[PDB]
Amino acid sequence: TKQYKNYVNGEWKLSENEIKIYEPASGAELGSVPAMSTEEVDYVYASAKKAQPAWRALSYIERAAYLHKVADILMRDKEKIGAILSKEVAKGYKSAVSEVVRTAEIINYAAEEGLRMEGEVLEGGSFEAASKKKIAVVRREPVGLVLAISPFNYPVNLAGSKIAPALIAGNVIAFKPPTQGSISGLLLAEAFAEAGLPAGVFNTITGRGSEIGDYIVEHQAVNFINFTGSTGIGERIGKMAGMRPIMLELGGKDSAIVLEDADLELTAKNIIAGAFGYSGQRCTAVKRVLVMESVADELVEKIREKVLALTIGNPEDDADITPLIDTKSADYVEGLINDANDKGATALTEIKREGNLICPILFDKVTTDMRLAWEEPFGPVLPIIRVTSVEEAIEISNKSEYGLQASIFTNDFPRAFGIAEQLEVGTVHINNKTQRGTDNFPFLGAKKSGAGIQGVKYSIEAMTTVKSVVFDIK
Amino acid sequence: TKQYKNYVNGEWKLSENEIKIYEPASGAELGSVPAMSTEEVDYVYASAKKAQPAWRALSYIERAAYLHKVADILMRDKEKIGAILSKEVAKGYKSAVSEVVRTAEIINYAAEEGLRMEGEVLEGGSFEAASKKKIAVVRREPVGLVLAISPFNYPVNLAGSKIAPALIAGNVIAFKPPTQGSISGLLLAEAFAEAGLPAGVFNTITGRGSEIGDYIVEHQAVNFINFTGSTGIGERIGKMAGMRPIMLELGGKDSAIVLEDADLELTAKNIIAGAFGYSGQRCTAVKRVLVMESVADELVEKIREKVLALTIGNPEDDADITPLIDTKSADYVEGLINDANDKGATALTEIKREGNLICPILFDKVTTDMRLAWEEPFGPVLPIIRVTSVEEAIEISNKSEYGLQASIFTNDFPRAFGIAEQLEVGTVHINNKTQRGTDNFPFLGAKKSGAGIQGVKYSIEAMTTVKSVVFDIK
Amino acid sequence: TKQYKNYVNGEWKLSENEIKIYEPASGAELGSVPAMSTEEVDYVYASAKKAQPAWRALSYIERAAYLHKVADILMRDKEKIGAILSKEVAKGYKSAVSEVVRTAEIINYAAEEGLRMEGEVLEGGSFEAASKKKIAVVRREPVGLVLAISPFNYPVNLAGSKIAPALIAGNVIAFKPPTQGSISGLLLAEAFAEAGLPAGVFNTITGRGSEIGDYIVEHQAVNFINFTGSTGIGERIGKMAGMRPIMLELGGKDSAIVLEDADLELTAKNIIAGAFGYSGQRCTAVKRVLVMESVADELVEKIREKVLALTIGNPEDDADITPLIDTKSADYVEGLINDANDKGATALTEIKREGNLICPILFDKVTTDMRLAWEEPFGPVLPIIRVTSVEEAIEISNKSEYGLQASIFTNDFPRAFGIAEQLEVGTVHINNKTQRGTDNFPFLGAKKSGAGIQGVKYSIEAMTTVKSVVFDIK
Amino acid sequence: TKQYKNYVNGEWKLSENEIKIYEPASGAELGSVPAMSTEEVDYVYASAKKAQPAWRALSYIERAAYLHKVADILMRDKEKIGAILSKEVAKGYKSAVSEVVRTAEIINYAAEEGLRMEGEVLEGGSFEAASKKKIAVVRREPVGLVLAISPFNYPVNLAGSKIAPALIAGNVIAFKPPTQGSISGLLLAEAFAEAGLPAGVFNTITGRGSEIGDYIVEHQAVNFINFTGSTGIGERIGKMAGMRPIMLELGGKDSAIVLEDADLELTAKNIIAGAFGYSGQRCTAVKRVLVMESVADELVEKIREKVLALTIGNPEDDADITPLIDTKSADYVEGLINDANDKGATALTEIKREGNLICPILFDKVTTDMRLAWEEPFGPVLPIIRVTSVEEAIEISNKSEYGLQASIFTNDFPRAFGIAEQLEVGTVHINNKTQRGTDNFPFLGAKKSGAGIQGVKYSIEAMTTVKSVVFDIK
Ligand SMILES: NC(=O)c1ccc[n+]([C@@H]2O[C@H](COP(=O)([O-])OP(=O)(O)OC[C@H]3O[C@@H](n4cnc5c(N)ncnc54)[C@H](OP(=O)(O)O)[C@@H]3O)[C@@H](O)[C@H]2O)c1
Ligand SMILES: NC(=O)c1ccc[n+]([C@@H]2O[C@H](COP(=O)([O-])OP(=O)(O)OC[C@H]3O[C@@H](n4cnc5c(N)ncnc54)[C@H](OP(=O)(O)O)[C@@H]3O)[C@@H](O)[C@H]2O)c1
Ligand SMILES: NC(=O)c1ccc[n+]([C@@H]2O[C@H](COP(=O)([O-])OP(=O)(O)OC[C@H]3O[C@@H](n4cnc5c(N)ncnc54)[C@H](OP(=O)(O)O)[C@@H]3O)[C@@H](O)[C@H]2O)c1
Repeated sequence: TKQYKNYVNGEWKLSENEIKIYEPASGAELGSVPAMSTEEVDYVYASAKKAQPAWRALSYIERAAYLHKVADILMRDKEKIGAILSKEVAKGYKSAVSEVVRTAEIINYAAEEGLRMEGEVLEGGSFEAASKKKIAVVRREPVGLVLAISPFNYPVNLAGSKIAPALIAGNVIAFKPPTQGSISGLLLAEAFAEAGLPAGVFNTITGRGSEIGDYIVEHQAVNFINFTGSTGIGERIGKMAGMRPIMLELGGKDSAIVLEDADLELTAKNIIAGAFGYSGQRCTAVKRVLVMESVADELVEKIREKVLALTIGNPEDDADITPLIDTKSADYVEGLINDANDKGATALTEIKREGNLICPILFDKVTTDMRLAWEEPFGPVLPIIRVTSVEEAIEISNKSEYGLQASIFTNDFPRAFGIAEQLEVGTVHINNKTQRGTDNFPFLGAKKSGAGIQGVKYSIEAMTTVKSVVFDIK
Repeated sequence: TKQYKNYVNGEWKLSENEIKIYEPASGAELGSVPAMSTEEVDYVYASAKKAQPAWRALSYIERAAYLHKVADILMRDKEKIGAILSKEVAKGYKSAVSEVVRTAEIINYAAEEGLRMEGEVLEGGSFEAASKKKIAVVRREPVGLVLAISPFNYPVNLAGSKIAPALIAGNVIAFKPPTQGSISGLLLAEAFAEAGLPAGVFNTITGRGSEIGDYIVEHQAVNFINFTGSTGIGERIGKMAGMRPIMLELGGKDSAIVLEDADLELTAKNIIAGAFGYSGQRCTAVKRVLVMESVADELVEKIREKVLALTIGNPEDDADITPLIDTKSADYVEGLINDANDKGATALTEIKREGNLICPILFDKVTTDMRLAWEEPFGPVLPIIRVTSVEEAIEISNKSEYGLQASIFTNDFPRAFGIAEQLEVGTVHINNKTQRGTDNFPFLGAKKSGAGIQGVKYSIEAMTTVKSVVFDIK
Repeated sequence: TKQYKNYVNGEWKLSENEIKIYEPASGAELGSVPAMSTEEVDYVYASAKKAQPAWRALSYIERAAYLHKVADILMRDKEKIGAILSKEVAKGYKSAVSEVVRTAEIINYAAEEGLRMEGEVLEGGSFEAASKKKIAVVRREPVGLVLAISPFNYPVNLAGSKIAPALIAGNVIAFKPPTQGSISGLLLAEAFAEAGLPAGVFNTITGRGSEIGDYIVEHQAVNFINFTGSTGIGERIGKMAGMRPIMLELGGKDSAIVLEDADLELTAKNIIAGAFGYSGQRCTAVKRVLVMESVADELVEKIREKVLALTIGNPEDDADITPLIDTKSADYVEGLINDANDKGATALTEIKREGNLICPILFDKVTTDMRLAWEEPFGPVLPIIRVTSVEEAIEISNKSEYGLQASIFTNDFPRAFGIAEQLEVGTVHINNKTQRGTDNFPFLGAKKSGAGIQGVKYSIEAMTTVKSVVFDIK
Repeated sequence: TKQYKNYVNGEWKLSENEIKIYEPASGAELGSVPAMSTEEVDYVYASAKKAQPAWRALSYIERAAYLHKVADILMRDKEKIGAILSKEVAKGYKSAVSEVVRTAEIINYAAEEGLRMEGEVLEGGSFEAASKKKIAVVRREPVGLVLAISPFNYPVNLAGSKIAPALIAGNVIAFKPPTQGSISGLLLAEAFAEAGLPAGVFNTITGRGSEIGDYIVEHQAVNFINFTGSTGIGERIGKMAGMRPIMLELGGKDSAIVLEDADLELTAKNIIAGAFGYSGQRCTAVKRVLVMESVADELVEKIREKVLALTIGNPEDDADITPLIDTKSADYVEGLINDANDKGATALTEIKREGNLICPILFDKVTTDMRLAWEEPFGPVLPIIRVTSVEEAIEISNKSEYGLQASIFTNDFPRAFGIAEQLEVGTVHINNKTQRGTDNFPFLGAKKSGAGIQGVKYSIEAMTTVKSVVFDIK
């Protein structure tokens, strides 16, 4: 079998055991990845803590140059990495190549953002005359060893979104990709290896999170945990973190509030784009439409027609709708579809599943009584919930324990801004679908959608600390 | 008995049960405080979540005006509050009045700092040309309901340091003082009552943390936990917080590194000041001296003479050394004193204890083998540890699991700055004893000394979130 | 005669000559103000440069406390100062009292903003690895002696808007009010006297700007010139300043662009409010309406009716329209009214003048061929210019050499934001009349409307410099 | 003759007249540069104003990409450009190549700094409750057409230091190099031509500043003037600028204050380095030593020995001391040398001049009575002025009308910081010679040394304005 290895302390290492990866669309074996032992995890961490001081001792610009090299390498090999990524997570080929490209972009942005974090000089005289000669020189510092964990839908992108901001500031990294997507995670590891960062600065970990995950997170050598994945695991990590700092990017159930003065055609296209992207396997995605009854029939018919225009098929054919990541996922979605249907929702699209490929389905007349109204499906299923007032829309929206983003389709901005203030979310997009879009922008979620604020600059600030040196001037 | 009441939803409330408070120096009953039931805790929280929206709806300036009123009231009644505080925690009278004064100051500072937190407008064109018409309007928002918990040595000051920054930003408060110091905490509550903040915006909780503490922290109505106290409880809270945000100010074992070119007299006075303040019952306090052998004998003799000049007695007499907060504390300190002595340390001061009053004691020749070298005593005991190199001083320093602050006494600044970079602490004071000093300055601890960065501006930033609204310009 | 005196170096001083002030509405003598000699100007300046070092030596908080005292005094005596201000510049009584109140507010805000200006610590390693041990500690510093000059329509408010930001930062002040409004300027001086600022820190100058103005500005002892007044004098000062820093707030001819989807009633009320405030004697005031022909007739009739509802009379009666500041002004306005009329504009309101009181007049069908379309009148005359496209509105708008503010009345925000980007002005108000409104907001003008950016924070930044101290860490 | 051309609106243009350039060391003709007519100046400006809108319409990243191309090209041709620059201004070859390299660096830094300038969102509720629904979205904007003028000692570097920061923000450029150094200025122009920026965005102007200088500055099409050169011309421009914004980098007479606890050897080397660099033809250069009498003899002898180790000769031989830019300059320096000598100063080095090459000379016993103590020579002549107290050193220092930078050599930092506060300069270097060093650091001068604050970030902020859009949220 094609056995991939972990990058540990400047070397590539296999383990006594391996995990075989298959393509979610065909079942074909892709290769295997190591199933690390806790002793091997200990060595990755011991390696990193050892290398940190010297990494931190480099100049900011030297660290940015290393990262620029990594990004340059990713661009060079984007078709290579993209071909395997496409196969490993059953995501269209072109979009797979786009993930790699977006990764290089965030690595290059974090590299230039990080060498520009400034410190402050504060005056004691601002607080008390007696301390007017006392000044504080405050400068940032790395937290130490950061553990980064990416999800299956963006194993590379959502790894680089953590690695670059961490490294530029002087921290060292321990990266653990998702098992289904670990081969791609190791292909990214190759770029860091070629760029030539000092041994121990960047390392990878592989094994089933359901088996060594608690171990790698509870390990006291870990100073910070940056995670992207399910709410349930985030809750776990939040506790396993203790008083240690963390950044969680969890579930989302983004709602699209459509008022009566919205451009329905523009609204229909955005909802379709955000709802069915990557078969609905996106955290920031319109997962429920709360529309005003008076415009609902018209919006729904447009959405209905558009759903029928989506392509369905294999990743290599760049189909809009591809097979879900695994059988358990497709089964879970089916149960949501069933609960809705059996409960009276109106399926405006055919319910059909072949293997783990579920055709896109539009559900009208969904009520707050159906599971599909609240639970994140992570499949191509979109519920339409008709409301009779903006206040109800807000009520139903905020009712969710999720609060990533939201879209408001209307032409009344001052009103749209008033609504946005009440929406318990991180970002509100006016007349656009939701998105992490433009990584210089803050990215955070409310309630059980996460902890911490991301976006390049915020990530950097979050994974650094401060060192205040106070003295008196004579 | 003089029964104090909790301030809940605009009203003062007693509970079926009470807890009687005594003066640590005389044993005299001071009065009693309610022992709230979990049902009463639920009502405090339900009251606050209900009042939050309307409080958040006020203008920043309106909220600052309320807070300026509270501070003004504290200044007016500073002798009143200070007389009881002095008695409740056996701290000198004048210093007790100073705590109240310092509280008013931080309340007034946080009030003016909070109405000056600005948002940002970001450009999509910074990241990608295609999103050049996309801009992000980012504005801050409260986290919701904040639970504040102060320690016994600063029940008022270290409560106000949490309440003001929280309220100015729109958050609502649930304040729980320490049982020994709860009467004073309710005297501060009186100021918020007189200032007239809306019912539910500010409330207090009382009962033994060892009994209802886990309950008030685990309560899902709580959105943020700001705590000041022991490491053990902080660890607890860190876990009980889940993925919820928290700010912990825990233990410290501040070291004073004395190089060979230090002004020994100036060094001796600072160490004495920071080491014996409030009988060593201060978190930011020189708790261990790591001095260069060649200057050790001279520094120790000065410190020895100065220790003998300290006054010992009752809080009402403004004595330097007053009785420790309680019997268990005095006993714990005595064991530290004993371990050191039996192990060979050189007591340069008489070991004497009367009741819970422990005379100040200087220990020379302390080794890393004695408990006193590592454990936070919270008593008037100072260990002197002689080193033979700056590298050893740093080694022994960083060896502690504590990392609040540190002092470096030397006349070589560039070198002092190089050392400060290696010291695993929050703040490094050059030629001054450690201190939270000047609240506009950041205040944080490394390792097990805490989580989060305080100081007025940082507190505010920490207890707020962000709301990003993205739209496109045509 | 009631002879007012200048506050010079802690003392009040008369001059050999005086200038008698009369009430613009009745002609009644108000008192007299000194007509300083250049030698007296030299002493004010010598006094200030002498006092600066010690003022700069105070703590920020000490300087903010002085300013808070001044504001508190202004609030106490607001009816007193307002009664004379109302009489000196023929402005309604209540609005006069409001000027004083607004002054206290900006003095208090600048006081709290100034003790919060922070410095920076920069890394050489951001630019070059070789300089990675080199850090820069950058801290702000006063420019020195600032000369402040207020206009007749806001002699107190627009003096305090310069004095407070200057003083908080450590600068010393030389204040020169307008001759017509100098008595009120000296009443403000009284507040600084009572607050007890050190001798020389704050002083006043009086005499006709047309006679000693060039002298006080060209004086080399002056380090910065902050001026509010006419464009012609601003141009002058710009040149007399040399390479010295200045801040000019000059003329304005604010346009109100009314698109076809505007709420005409809300638009009509805002235009009326901003156009006729203080008889049109305001810099930030809608001075020309560029409306879409299709909605023009309707908007004009509303505006016509509202103009007729305005009150006309004496300041003491709080009339909307009061007598203009002087005869030359009323004559100038009349000529504008005449040029328009003789040229064919449609006067929808009666042309009437009594003394120097000019009734409000609305002119429809104004063309770019009439003086009234371009020249700032500073009288109750409003021209309506009908356009046929948004592009023409922008063309005609930007055609003016003035660029203070602008209002856009429309319900299309993305479009409104696109237009705002093309308008050559400082601030663009959407669905509101123009205004300096909320002093924490930036206030600046484009083209010949000024130099520099104001608003509290910006004023402070503008009247301070930086001191960079660079050293290497070993 | 080799006739260079100006880059105007995407094309290279000669003029009817030309100016022949010769090498200051050999007299050899280097080529010729156009002597533009005012009509040609008008076309350069008309071209730029025409191209600005579309340049401003590009995305920030697109503009940074153009600039990165220019820098990359400069690096590629650094030996080429450096060979001619070395010959045109008689500066060593390797240092000439270093100027080009440093230019690319500042162009690349400004490019990444500029796409990271953020805007702000301000709340009306911070100032008044009534405006709590009113928010201000403040975004930066270019000033328009910027006129950049570099000096002869850094025609390329100090051109790029103005061009890049200007362009990245959306401004267009009109660049005018010094006549002696115009050929090199046009070689830089070639890089902007090859990078392919749109026609009109970047253009050059050539002709004698003494003949067309006033014209190009007074031209109303110019929105901002960024100049580096003599104080006399800066004064001129300051006036010709009117109320228009400008940035002036003028003369300097940097002093090196040497206290009694300084490391004399380290001090001697720095003074030599900063004083004799480029034959003393540097603005930021130790131009006068104010040393404590007790350490003066020792410091002077060290400096004396080192001066004798400096190399003297031709630029191509990379000599330390090369021929001065021109005859008038050498004559001027000679007069300073003469005034000092005839007045009693002690020349510790031989006074010798061949052609325009003046050997380095050290003058001890200089007094405040000699011209050399105050006037900027721009030649290899260093005066030593012995003082008897730190207070006198400060007095004599601040006595100069110059205030660029200063060095303080001492081991007492708190004291050094106190002195730095009193020194009327832009930057104070502790134990290092003065320097513009590390372009991310602020660079400004006090008194007659300039106007405005430079350093990448500050340059960008200085050549941009703000556009505030205010609306209310419903
Ligand atoms: N908000 C955002 O920014 C964001 C972005 C994209 C996706 N997501 C969310 O992610 C979910 C889909 O991703 P997923 O199914 O890959 O998530 P998941 O099941 O929570 O797992 C994601 C990652 O966590 C690991 N993991 C599992 N148990 C762990 C343990 N206790 N300790 C440490 N790590 C552990 C996995 O390793 P294994 O693969 O071996 O189990 C993997 O690296 C959705 O909820 C979606 O909304 C969030
Ligand atoms: N780092 C800093 O900024 C800072 C400042 C000052 C002091 N300190 C630290 O605080 C300690 C001394 O103060 P302390 O003895 O008051 O600390 P503590 O015994 O840890 O208790 C602190 C506070 O926690 C409450 N509490 C106890 N257990 C609880 C639990 N189960 N869950 C939630 N709340 C509970 C207490 O109420 P009850 O009294 O009813 O238990 C009290 O208000 C030292 O370790 C010291 O250095 C830290
Ligand atoms: N942009 C803004 O924020 C702002 C605000 C309000 C008004 N304005 C503008 O100001 C004008 C109306 O105000 P105004 O009549 O007070 O203006 P002005 O006649 O130009 O005078 C302004 C001030 O300058 C003084 N002065 C006259 N000549 C001077 C000189 N050569 N040197 C130094 N000072 C001199 C005056 O004292 P004397 O009384 O002795 O002449 C007065 O204090 C209008 O054009 C208006 O739009 C601008």
